[PDB]
Amino acid sequence: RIRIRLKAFDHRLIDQATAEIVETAKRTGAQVRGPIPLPTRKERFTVLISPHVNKDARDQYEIRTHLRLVDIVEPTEKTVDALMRLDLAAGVDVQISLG
Amino acid sequence: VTEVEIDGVLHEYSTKEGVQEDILEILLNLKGLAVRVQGKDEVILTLNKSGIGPVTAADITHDGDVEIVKPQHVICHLTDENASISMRIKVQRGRGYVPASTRIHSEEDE
Amino acid sequence: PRSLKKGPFIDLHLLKKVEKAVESGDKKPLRTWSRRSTIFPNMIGLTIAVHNGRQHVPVFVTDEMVGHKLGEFAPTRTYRGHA
Amino acid sequence: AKQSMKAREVKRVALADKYFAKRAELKAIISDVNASDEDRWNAVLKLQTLPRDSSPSRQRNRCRQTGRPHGFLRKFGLSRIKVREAAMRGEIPGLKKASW
Amino acid sequence: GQKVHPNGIRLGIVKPWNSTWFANTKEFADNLDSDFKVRQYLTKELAKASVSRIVIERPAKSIRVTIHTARPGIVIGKKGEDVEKLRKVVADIAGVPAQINIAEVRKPELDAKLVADSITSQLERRVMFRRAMKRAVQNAMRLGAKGIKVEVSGRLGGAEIARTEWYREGRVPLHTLRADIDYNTSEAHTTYGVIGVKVWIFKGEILG
Amino acid sequence: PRRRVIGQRKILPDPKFGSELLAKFVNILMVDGKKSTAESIVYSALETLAQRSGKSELEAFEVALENVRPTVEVKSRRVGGSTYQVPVEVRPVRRNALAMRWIVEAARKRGDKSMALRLANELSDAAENKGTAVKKREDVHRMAEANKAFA
Amino acid sequence: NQYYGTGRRKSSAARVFIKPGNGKIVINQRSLEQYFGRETARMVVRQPLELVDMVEKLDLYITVKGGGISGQAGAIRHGITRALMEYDESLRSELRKAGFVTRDARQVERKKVGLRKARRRPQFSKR
RNA sequence: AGAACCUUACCUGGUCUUGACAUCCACGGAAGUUUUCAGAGAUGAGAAUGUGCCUUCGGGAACCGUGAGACAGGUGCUGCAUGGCUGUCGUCAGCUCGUGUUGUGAAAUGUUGGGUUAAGUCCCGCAACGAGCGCAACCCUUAUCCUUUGUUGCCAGCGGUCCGGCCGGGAACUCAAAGGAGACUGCCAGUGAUAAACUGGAGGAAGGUGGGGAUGACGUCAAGUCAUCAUGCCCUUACGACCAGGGCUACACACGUGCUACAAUGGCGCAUACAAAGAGAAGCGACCUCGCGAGAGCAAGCGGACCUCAUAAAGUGCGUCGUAGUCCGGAUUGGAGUCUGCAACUCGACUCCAUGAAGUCGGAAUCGCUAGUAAUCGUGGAUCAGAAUGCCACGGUGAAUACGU
Repeated sequence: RIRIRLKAFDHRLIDQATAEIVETAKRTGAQVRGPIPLPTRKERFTVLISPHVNKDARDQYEIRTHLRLVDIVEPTEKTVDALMRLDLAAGVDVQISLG
Repeated sequence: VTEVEIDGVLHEYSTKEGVQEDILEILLNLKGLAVRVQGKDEVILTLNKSGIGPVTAADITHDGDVEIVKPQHVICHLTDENASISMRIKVQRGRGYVPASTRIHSEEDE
Repeated sequence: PRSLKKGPFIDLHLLKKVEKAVESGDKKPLRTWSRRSTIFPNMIGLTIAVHNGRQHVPVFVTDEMVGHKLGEFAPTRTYRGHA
Repeated sequence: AKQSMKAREVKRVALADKYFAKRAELKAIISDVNASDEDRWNAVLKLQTLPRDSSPSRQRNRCRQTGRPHGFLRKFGLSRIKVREAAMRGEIPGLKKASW
Repeated sequence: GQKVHPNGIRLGIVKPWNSTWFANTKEFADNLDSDFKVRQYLTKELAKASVSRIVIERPAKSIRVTIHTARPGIVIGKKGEDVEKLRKVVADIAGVPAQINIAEVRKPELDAKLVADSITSQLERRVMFRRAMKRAVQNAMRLGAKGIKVEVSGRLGGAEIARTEWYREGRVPLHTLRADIDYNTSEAHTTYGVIGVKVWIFKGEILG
Repeated sequence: PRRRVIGQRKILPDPKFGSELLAKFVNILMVDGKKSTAESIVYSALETLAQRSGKSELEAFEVALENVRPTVEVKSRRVGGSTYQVPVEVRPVRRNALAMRWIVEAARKRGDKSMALRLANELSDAAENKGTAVKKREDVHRMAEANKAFA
Repeated sequence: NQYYGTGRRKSSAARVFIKPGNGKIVINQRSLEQYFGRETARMVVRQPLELVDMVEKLDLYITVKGGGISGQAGAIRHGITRALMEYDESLRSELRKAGFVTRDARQVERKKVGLRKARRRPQFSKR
């Protein structure tokens, strides 16, 4: 089975990507597993915002890396190849893995 | 076909290195194209080819949800083996007839 | 202290100098900056003027000084008293 | 930071890049309990001979824009001050002010 | 240092990011550095061309730049001569295949950054700062800004004691997150010193 | 506070006897949010006390409490140049609390070994009308009496 | 046939199932006395049942995750209450009166920059 | 958001001077690759390979070498020349403007007054009428529900069992995200000026801003920062650059902020239960073997809801100690060692064995906190080779009190 790991910072974008991938899968092949949402990584950062000194002065940023696990149960001839030409939107790191 | 983007081009009335049809001929032969998308409503294809011989429509590096149903539609006739052509087509979806003059200011997305 | 498996530490150059001295049988003081160098059995008898940051202070090596380092016998700070 | 400091850092990095294979090998030799004493000694001495700037524990992480040694972040390669600026500008992707 | 950055507070809601890519902790710093480089280069090059926003977007080991500029003609030059030139240098800077797009900025009086730049330029060529500020404000208003504020600070008219002066017109709500507040800044490197120019331009509120 | 009076928060009755007062006492006793240990101690105190005086566990405790509750406490107005301590009638909710607190203090003070044992002893004393808490109560009363002129 | 209610309190998440029976409580394949060593916890889990005389009438299978002991107990209680509500739907008023239907929304307040804790400010001095 | 070296800006010596870092020509050499002796090292002297993209051949672009200067360089001075960024009063409810009107005018009015509010919040009046910046709302998070999607997450009901959700499976539940619903004084009664509101109650997961965060008006302090950065006199064979060693860790003393204690609500021993949130490829490193232990060896699983860090601790049960400077307390010092690292002397952390200071709740005075708060218990992260009792995060247990001004 083809496991697909979508990773992105924007959630909407990721969602869009996932849908597209599903569409790509579903026309060619059959029995797409589904878009399973894994836990989001909220990598936080604190920094001092003064140039020199004021330690209680701080900004707390974060990067929300979202995960989408799409799986394809039956890899056909037509389906797997379809993704080669079918590149997804920018800012979405995909990671296909058969078996 | 709505917008055609050829590399190393200034306007549509120029000419290019290594081809037969001129650029107005290429735009007419691209206006005759027959595409069938499934999921999206606006896609971008890619055509890249070098070498002596005609450029069919079957040489476009397709994505998954686009289907080019005329694999003998000719576009160019590449004559020089050192010549290349890399155009990026944009395929919308609508109805009726919307021409270039009205679509000269209608287009909002700068 | 240093690990037993690693052995004792002595600066290579310093060691060489010591060897040379031994060969000679001379007793002129060897000015040295290697304060981190451990003292060796063969170094016994030699005067070796160890740097203290500022100046080289003469250290006549003894049987008791072997396990120790050269910087132990060359104090850097110079405090007499507050009054 | 100064230009000079930056240059020094660069040099150090270069040295590290150069001498990695040898240094690592030497380290391995030194570690290896199933080995000769003399060999080990040689290795130890050999290491000393190699340049100091060849060590990776010599090089300090500085900001890639300003060269500021302190307040550094690894993910961005930038000092806090610059990082913040980047965030404000939209230049770091995904990064926005966090509240919870 | 009272105020929060108006762009920065709104990135999740009404404002988008400039650099728009994903990368793991491994390649992220490098990417950032590259972005910084390319942007810097672009600024250096297209100073005379009125450039507002460089948007970098890298998918699949290939960098896509998008230059928002008021006059494409000077950035493009002859059709695909200057752009092409820019591209290879961009690629070099990055170390990947480059692709430059050029967005045409409609209404450069309403783009805040551009306005700021203009003001700075004016300052440099020894105009009355106040008159420049007025012009900036007025023009924006005319163009259909719901509001605009501009602020200039330090060594105004080469005076020994530095001060800040600012002109607002219309409404410029900063606490309101859903307000499209185009904020940007610039610096006039005059004979007496630097003169920092801030400008806030309120396009309107977004409803979603 | 200035602006608004607020409703006292909900307190659960203890699992052994099903009493609010007991629970409150336990809470008072507690330190570092170690409730369980404190409650155990309280239980121990009760049991020993029960053994000593007969009656029930709860009833005895109540009786003990009764002998250390203050009718009247004092507060410092100080309107003049020197300070005047003024008596005030101390309300039902507060009086109960105060007695408990005093008892706890006494227990803490006491020279016996285990905490629970000490507590038990204190309770016994209260019941009999000798000890530390009782003394404190008397003192409080005495002060009030002294300053009865102010009202 | 088995009825159900979800329990939640602090970071705990109980899964209470109500069935008709004799009144044996199992929490993660362990008895009430085994799982909760604390009496208070036991009391809290039995509270709702005590309030509406169905202690002997119904068995309940529970599995709980997250939080500590007291929190877990609370969650369990909540779950039980929910189950009861589902099952009868005429005991709601009593439950409301008790204060068991209410999800106790008290979470731990986050630590805040500047402060050592949620509210503890560091030691101040003019000099 | 981490001084052994480095960092480093300081000291001591040893050295360099178009230079460590750039651009420019001139012309000597392809770059680079390997190795040798002296030296603390910086540097100062040797042996091997190569000639790629192009020439009506006066040669070129990358990358070393030498000399000239143009210049580089400066964590040098001025934060009282500046920008930017920051603190602060203060998340205090304020601060203004246009037009009108009043006053010779500075100014006033609006913005005051009656009520009310967390709020210049809202209503009513009124020479004001309007507007803006702020007080509110929009944003994140947390509390309830529903829909969607179910692996690496889950196990209600089914069968099988090595009694492990592990394996058939199931999509219920938890959980995971994505999208919706929900709270508005909307509904009820009373008080109120026919009001804005207030007081209570109904429902509800939540009630009157539900809890928390982000958000900081005009301005103030010639507040802080020229040593992040940028920027408007001074040094330029040295106030620049390279190096090794030392110092920033000094110690009659005074203050600030913390940790650990002084014990029995405890210490010690044995058993045993319940978290959250994070990090991880020059990385996290199971299992197994060895070591009293720090660790060592071997070495899977894993860019990770999968594997690893990783046993939560307080707690609970049973035993012991019995108020002692103690089976409290752990400083200090001796020995021996482990790991990181060219390198632990100055000056790392941790381990083992020994040693066992002061300290029995702290003078004048003084700080924090109104709830999942304080108090207490552990856990993680950043910087980081190594080096936290600090900082930033996470959950566990979990109070007291608020009469009032």
